[PDB]
Amino acid sequence: GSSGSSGLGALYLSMKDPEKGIKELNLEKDKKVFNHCLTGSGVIDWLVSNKLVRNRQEGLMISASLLSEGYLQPAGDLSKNAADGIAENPFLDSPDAFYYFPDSGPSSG
Repeated sequence: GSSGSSGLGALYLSMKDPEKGIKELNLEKDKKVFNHCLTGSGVIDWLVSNKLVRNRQEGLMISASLLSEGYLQPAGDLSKNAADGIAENPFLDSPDAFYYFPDSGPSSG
C-alpha cells in the first residue's frame, strides 16, 4: 500500500531509507540473530529523532498504525503476542520488542 494510507506510507517509505530513515542492526535473543530488524522503542526513537511527534508517547500510538497496516513485522515475542490481541495497542514501546519490514527482515543464511 504505497498509493494508500495517507501519511504512514510516505513515513514508511522513509523508514526504508537506511540513511534518511530507520537504521538496521543485528540484535540477538536467547540464541537467534535478527538482521535487518528494528526496535519497538527505536522505531519511535527515529520518530522523535527526526521529530515526527511531540513525544515518545505520540509515537507509541502512531507506531501501532504503522505496524497495524503491516509496515512493521513482529519478530521474537511480545510484539507478536500483542498483535495477537493484547489490548488496543499492538505496538510496544519497549527495547525488547523488535520489528522488521516485510521485505528485508532476518535473511536466512
